[PDB]
Amino acid sequence: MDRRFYGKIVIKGKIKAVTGLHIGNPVIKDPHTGLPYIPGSSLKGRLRSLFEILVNSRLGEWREKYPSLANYSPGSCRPDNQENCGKFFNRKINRGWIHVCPDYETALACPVCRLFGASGKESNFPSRIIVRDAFLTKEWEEKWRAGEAITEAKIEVGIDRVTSQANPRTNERVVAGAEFEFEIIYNVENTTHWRDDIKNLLTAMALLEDSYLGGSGSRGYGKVKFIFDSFEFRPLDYYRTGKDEDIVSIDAREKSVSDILSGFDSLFSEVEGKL
Amino acid sequence: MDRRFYGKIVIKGKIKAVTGLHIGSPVIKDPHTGLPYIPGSSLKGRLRSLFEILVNSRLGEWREKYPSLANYSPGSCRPDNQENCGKFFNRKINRGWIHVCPDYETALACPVCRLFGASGKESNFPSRIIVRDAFLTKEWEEKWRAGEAITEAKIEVGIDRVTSQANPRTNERVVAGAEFEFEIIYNVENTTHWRDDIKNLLTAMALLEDSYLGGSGSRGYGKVKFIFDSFEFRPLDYYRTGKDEDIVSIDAREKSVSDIFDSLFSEVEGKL
Amino acid sequence: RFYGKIVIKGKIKAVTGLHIGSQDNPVIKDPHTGLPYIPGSSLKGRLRSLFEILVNSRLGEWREKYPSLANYSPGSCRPDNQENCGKFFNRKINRGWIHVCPDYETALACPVCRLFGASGKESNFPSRIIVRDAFLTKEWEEKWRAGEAITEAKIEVGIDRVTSQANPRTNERVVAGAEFEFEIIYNVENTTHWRDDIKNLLTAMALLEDSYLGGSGSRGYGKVKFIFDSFEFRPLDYYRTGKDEDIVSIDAREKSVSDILSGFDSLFSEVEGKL
Amino acid sequence: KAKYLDLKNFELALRLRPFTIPEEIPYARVDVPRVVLDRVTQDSSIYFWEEIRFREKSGVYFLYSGPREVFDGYIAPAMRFLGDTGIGGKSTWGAG
Amino acid sequence: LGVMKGDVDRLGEFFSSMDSPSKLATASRFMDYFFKGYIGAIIEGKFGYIIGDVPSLRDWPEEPDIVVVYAGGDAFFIVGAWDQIFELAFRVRRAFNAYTGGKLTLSVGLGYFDERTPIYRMADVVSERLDTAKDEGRNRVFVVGRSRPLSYEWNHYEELWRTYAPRIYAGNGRLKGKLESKKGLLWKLLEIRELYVRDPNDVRWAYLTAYLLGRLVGIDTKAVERKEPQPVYWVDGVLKIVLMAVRR
Amino acid sequence: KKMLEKGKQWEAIQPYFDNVVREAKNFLEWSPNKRLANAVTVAAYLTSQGLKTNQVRKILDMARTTELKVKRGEGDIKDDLVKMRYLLAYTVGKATGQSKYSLDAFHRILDPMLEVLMGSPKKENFEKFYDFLQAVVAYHKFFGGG
Amino acid sequence: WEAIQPYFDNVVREAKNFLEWSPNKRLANAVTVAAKTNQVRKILDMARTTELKIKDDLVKMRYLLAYTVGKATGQSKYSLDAFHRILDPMLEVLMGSPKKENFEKFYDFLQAVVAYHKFFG
RNA sequence: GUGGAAAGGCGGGCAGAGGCGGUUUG
RNA sequence: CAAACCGCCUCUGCCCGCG
RNA sequence: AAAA
Ligand SMILES: [Zn+2]
Ligand SMILES: [Zn+2]
Ligand SMILES: [Zn+2]
Repeated sequence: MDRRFYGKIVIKGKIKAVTGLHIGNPVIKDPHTGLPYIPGSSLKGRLRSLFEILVNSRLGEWREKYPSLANYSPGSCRPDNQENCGKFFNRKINRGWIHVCPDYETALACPVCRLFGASGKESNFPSRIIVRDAFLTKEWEEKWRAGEAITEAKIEVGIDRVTSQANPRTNERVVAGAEFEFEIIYNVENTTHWRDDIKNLLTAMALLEDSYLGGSGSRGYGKVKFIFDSFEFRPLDYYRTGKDEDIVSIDAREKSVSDILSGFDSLFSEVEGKL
Repeated sequence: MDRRFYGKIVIKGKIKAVTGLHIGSPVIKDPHTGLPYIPGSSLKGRLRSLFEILVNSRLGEWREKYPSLANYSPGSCRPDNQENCGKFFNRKINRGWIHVCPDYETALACPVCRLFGASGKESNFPSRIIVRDAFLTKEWEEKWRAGEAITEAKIEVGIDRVTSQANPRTNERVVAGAEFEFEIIYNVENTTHWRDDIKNLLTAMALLEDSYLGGSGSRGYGKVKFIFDSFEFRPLDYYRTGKDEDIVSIDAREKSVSDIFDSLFSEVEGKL
Repeated sequence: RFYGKIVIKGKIKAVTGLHIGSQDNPVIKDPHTGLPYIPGSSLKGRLRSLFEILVNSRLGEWREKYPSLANYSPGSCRPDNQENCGKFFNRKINRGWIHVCPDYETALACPVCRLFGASGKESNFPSRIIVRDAFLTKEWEEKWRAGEAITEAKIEVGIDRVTSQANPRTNERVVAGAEFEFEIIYNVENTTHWRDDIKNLLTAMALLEDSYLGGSGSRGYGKVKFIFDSFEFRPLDYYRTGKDEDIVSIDAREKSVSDILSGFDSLFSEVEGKL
Repeated sequence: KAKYLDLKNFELALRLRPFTIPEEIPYARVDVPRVVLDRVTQDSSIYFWEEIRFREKSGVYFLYSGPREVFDGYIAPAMRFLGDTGIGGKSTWGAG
Repeated sequence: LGVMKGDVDRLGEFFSSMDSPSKLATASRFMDYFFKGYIGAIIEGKFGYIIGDVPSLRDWPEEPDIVVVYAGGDAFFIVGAWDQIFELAFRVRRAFNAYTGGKLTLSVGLGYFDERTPIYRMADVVSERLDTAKDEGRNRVFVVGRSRPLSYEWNHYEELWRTYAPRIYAGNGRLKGKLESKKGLLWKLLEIRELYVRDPNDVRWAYLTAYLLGRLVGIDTKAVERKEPQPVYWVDGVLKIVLMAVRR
Repeated sequence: KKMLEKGKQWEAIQPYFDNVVREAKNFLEWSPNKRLANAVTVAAYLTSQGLKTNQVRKILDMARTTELKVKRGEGDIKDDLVKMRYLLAYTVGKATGQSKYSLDAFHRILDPMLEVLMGSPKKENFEKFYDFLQAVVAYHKFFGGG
Repeated sequence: WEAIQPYFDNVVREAKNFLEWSPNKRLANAVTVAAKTNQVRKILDMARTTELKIKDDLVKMRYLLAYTVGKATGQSKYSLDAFHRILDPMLEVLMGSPKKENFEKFYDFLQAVVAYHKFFG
């Protein structure tokens, strides 16, 4: 009931992978232009699984602020077999357990399934962020015409603990510094609580730059670091005039912890003026 | 009451699958040529579905420009299962809710329904746009003939939050950069409001150009771009004489937000 | 009277899928073989509807060429439920309103009913075209005997605007690219009316190039395309003696817009010399 | 019950001999649904229409006796005329 | 709207065997009184000790909705709720088997019409399907319209419905557990049924059924001993009733 | 025989498994029910072993390409028939494991039905291997392996 | 197996240009060559770069082919004698030729060697 | 001197919501 | 010279209107 | 029309 539209907050920028990365030992690449890419599902799922962990283990500081977390408790339905109990991760996919609210208007109050979307039997809360596949930047198109190593074949040995025997194999991983170009669109469906979702998404980006992205990562395959070009707002009036009548946040140097830093309410104040 | 006809504005161009493009069926493929395509059902129902919510947000701010928006108030009719009450989304399809006005004189003033058409009991408004199926271009027929891959099989997975137990599946999606050739016909049934209908169709095209088309979309499977070729007019006398008497707007290198407007359509104004 | 019969032959090309239906929705098919076909009524009435709307636009501008359009005002008779009160779409058949003239001598001057035929009371002007039924070209029966699919099964869906709930249905559509073989036989009853009747028939065909033919047309199920082979005049003396007196214009590679202007001053110069 | 005998059987049964009926009728009485749409609202109205739909090699015929100048001056031109305007029915739908 | 015609087969041979008027009068009165009297007592819902198991979509109501147009010497013509007519045809057959000693049979042509249909055509469909279900075997039933390269025996259908129906149909218009949300499994099997009419000789319909039940399945020369049709052909009139009486 | 594929069906359904297979050293062996009858018994004793299933679909896509070339796609339908022989053992030339013995019941039936197609009809002489290629997958799904 | 080594030697004497044969003699010689693994990966990965994209890449590929005997010495000269023998005739013709044709036969031979290498030892 | 004359099975409806190619091996 | 697994599930699948 |  009552889906609305106010605008589309657009987050562009780049992803400077500081350490060599491996989504995938073939990295999955674009079949038309050869080059690798970061998929959009691969970023959205890693932001969601690094944010359900933030929510699940801290159910004190959120449940007064987000109702309908009173149906949960820190845990998982992995030991027993119920799809709906007090344990948090309630949906079994087919062999793994992931939090999805099974109702529309519980997901309308949940702090996970109100931003990343949710499934349901005839309930189905659709998402509010869309995450697009990050290809390279044009300053790696121009580094690919020079015939340079867009990837590298690393050889990571497996040492036997008894016979002291080696067992090497080759991983194939994207080169360090390979800077992919992302695109995240928040879809403003309610003017009351978009502060919560945008601060929530920047929390997920901080917990992503803390963590890794793709591959093992424990051995070094992640180290993802966002570099923002332009938050924008694009109100409804943009899609009817087509002018430059869209609110632009300027943070061309700032950091994902610095944008969520004291001054979120200082930078987004024009969006607050436009709602 | 009173259907007229002055001409037919024809929009031609290309649809650029900037990312991959999933429209399920395995992507649909026509049975003869075997290549994938975009239907016109999948595209009209996604221009509509966006302009719906665009109207639903501005539902009170227009009812002096578009009457019969006064007779709605925002939301769905799911929390009170009735057909036609004060809520905007007032038709049940099978178990889901969609705005279609129930009459001819009501829907003649709806902005959604004068452009995408309506249905109903004892009255019926038919559409003004024709959205034809979009097959691959001339270049990509031959890129298929030269041996390239036109689709891909992408492999995704689903990770358990606790033990990192992962569960794969395979999607099948059109490769990025693939380009389909479309056509949209607005049938000028009234010379009072054709500017508003062409401008609402461009609002729906712009909202589609920021959202996705088909498939997962929130995971990257969308991202259509509109590469314009030709607005044409084809007036009432093109069809009788046959001679090239049709007015063309020169927009071969413009954006769907760059058409939207008085400079382009001036001869169509003067031709009335 | 009668002065011969002009036979127009050619092909139809279903450039997009063609759907007509047979009361999970089948298309109509020949009950013996099983192949589809385009009816003659489904083609003729679509031509008549298109030319009705075109005429209703021009009830002010053709009053001197065609009289008895002076007896009609542009509109429809649905609100004031008296038939032929003075609006154009004046006759109600069962629940819908058509322009069909009520007399012979008023329909001899109305350009729709002069060509497509009227019914009236005590009067009955019969039609002046025969839209012959359209069957698959023998190439497409040979493709039908190669095991190739001649119809498809397209699954469409309806979707909730708030909760995105799929509600699917299927339609059985003819495979795009199909070829049918049409014939339209005009009856030369009065040697004045012939130019205007064939020009109006080709105008009605050219509105159908930009419209559709049956089924969900605005969702992309029409796009018919006329590909002419030849015209024949078949004079009065041909039916008397049975020799070869009939003028055969040849327009093998011409479209209906290339036919209305290019051939009407030129490919009918031989027919006007025989009347 | 049977209505039409084959030419060979028919000549049998004219002499009161045992005969066989054909095991197949050469046509089908099918009723197609049609519709009438008003031009403003596309609002429909069905009626049904019966017709005789023939097979691939099948059709219809009739016989003529009498002299040959009547056939050659009257019936043979009449059959070339009526091939392009049919025998009864909705002949503007290309029926007869 | 379910419109059933259908009469007693080869009855003139039976009345041409009576060798007195006192015997003919008895035989004609009993054959009369079955259709005049003991067919309304069926539709009231009686005689279940003799009738028993029948192909039924729903529990038999207290006051059914069936209108008897005619019921006479050997025939009837009955309309009503089109999926209570279905139980009534087999129920009247099971009661006519019992009223006779088993010596006489009846054919039934069935038609399921939209409620607002002219009555000459609504009668000439059923009266043609009775001749179709009658010139074949004179013990038949035309259960539903069907495609073939058409009717069934009675005991054949009631032996099918013991098997194919209670594994997919629960009762009162509801399918079984977990075959719910698999309604498309029931229609696409009728796709695999329709690769059999397109060619009965091609054997592609066996592994496709084995695949689709993995995601009927095997052939037998008991059919190919004399070329009678395969068991995938005798599932249209059993699946198609259950599809028409579950949510279409 | 749904209960066959029991544990000794590998030692039961190899009575004459490769003899008639090598007797079908061309494609158009027998159009009849012998195709399906062989194709059940081929998968009947694969199932007692591993038979990693989803490493086949490249041949399915390749047969789709050759079938589009049947549908007026290319006049040379010879190179893709050889590209399968290029990829005939590269799978067992990539990695081995537990299901290799079922591959022993898979590699012996390859070269009877793969060395044929150099001087063959391109459109014809192909549907029977195209049917055996799917009925084994189908009945293997039906016995419960995939 | 002295008859097969003479058969391979005669086939490499018949291996003149990059368009070797229309028939299975490409595969029939790939069987005889396949009858190491990590030393071919430097060219099997070089086989990837000849598809996405030029002039110096053929010279670099010939140097990487000569690098196989140009790195390993000792008793690795008799078993690596034919590695220079069959392939390099199917590359000297490819100097004055477009890159879209006449290489896929060499590609299919070079990888049908490896495709039957692990199976046939 | 045709059981005829006139009559578009058609209007409206996104194959969609949810899901890190990943866990361990100096 | 890659050891081992997981290789699709969850939900609707023709309606309202003409006779 | 198998006594509708
Ligand atoms: Zn949630
Ligand atoms: Zn509306
Ligand atoms: Zn008129």
